[PDB]
Amino acid sequence: MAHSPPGHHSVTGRPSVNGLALAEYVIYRGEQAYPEYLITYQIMRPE
Amino acid sequence: GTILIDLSPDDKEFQSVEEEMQSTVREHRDGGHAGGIFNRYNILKIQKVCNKKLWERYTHRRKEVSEENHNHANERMLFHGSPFVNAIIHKGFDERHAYIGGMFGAGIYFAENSSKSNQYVYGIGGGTGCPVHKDRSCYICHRQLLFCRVTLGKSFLQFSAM
Ligand SMILES: COc1cccc2c(=O)[nH]c(-c3ccc(C(F)(F)F)cc3)nc12
Ligand SMILES: [Zn+2]
Repeated sequence: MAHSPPGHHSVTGRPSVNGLALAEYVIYRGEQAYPEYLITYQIMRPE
Repeated sequence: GTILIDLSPDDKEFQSVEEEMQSTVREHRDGGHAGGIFNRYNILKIQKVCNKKLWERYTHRRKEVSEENHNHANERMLFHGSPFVNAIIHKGFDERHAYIGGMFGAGIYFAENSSKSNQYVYGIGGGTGCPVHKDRSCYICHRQLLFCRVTLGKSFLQFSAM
């Protein structure tokens, strides 16, 4: 696993072309996330 | 030490999580190749994940990051899709759960769009889809996503051509 940028704790990846695409985020230490909810689902076929 | 507690669909907490899931579906540039073709989900269950040891590990690191970033944890709720979700809820996140080849570097990736995380449920690029049908757009088989508390601290802003 890589190290975060110097002086930083994460990276924010922000799409700049698709204006409807939201951000993605990267952490480099597992201790910076907690798996709070577990969601069970199906995707639905469009009508 | 992990226990899972079912939330009732009549609970405001359940409803909030479902609405964050449903409201952040978008169209993807692969036409559905990795994650499938859909506009919405059928939510079957939402469980709270409770592990004292993992929680303490998390809050200790949050406090270090907060202090380093001048008393600002910059904590978010974000989606995570992965073939290792069963391992993650029991053992916590670590380097085995990183996306080594990710375009923002080798680390653990989280999304604001639920549908982006849905692309990784069956592996990178959706792998070969569900185990039973080998279908990345399977409408039968049950999927799982995590909705996670994530400490960002000082976050480096990277614009990406996507
Ligand atoms: C660009 O990668 C991602 C962006 C936004 C969200 C996610 C996400 O929820 N999960 C993953 C992901 C990638 C690889 C692996 C694996 F290599 F460990 F299998 C797991 C999750 N990658 C993601
Ligand atoms: Zn299937």
